[PDB]
Amino acid sequence: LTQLTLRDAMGTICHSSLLDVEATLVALRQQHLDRQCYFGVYVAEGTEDTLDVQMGRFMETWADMMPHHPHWVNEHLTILQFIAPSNPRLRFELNPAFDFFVAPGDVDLPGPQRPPEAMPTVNATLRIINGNIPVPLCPISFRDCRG
Amino acid sequence: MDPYCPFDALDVWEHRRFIVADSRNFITPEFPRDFWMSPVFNLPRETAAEQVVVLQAQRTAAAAALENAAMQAAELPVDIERRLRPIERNVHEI
Repeated sequence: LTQLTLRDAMGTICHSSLLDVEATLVALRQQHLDRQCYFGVYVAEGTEDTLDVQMGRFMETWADMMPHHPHWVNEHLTILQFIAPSNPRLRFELNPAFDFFVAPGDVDLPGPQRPPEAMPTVNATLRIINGNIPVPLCPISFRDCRG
Repeated sequence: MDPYCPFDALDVWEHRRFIVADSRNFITPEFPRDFWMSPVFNLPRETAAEQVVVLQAQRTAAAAALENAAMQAAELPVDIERRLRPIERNVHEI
């Protein structure tokens, strides 16, 4: 018999076609993107204010509640609910490295504070991450393991 | 606040093949309207006039330092003619 222990994938995925944004998303342009809005993505620059009634004008426009908070903040079950969805985590979940939120106006991030309603473009930014890798099938032997 | 519309509703069913006279419907979201929240644009308190005041104060502060540096450097030509003339006279004494 023969070994294959520990030596090579480095002629190999320093690779180019993964940062990938022209033609793939291209080939699926033109719909209407499924139920999803901000949760929050826009940005801004100060607030011409000072820290406490910070309290007062930042939660009371977080004033009146939507009707199902829907597709990103799950947290507690076991495993093969990765595997039959009651529940969302997969059409904002298929591979991370290109993974491509809804996206209002690239928002001219950052400015002031007060609200309109949501237009995006198309996509790029690199979750260089792969190791709690996306996800929902997991237990606690194999990385308190890497320790 | 309801827009005026003479007609209520009409009906001749939607066979996917028989689409004719291609018009476009008003595309609407599926979420209740209350959270399509209100229009707010808030000003920066620092006004077009206020930035003028601040930057003019900075310009006038910088002008004083420029004049200080000029008056510090304006005395060098006096130094040259105050220091070298006695040396030239001493050389002339020989």
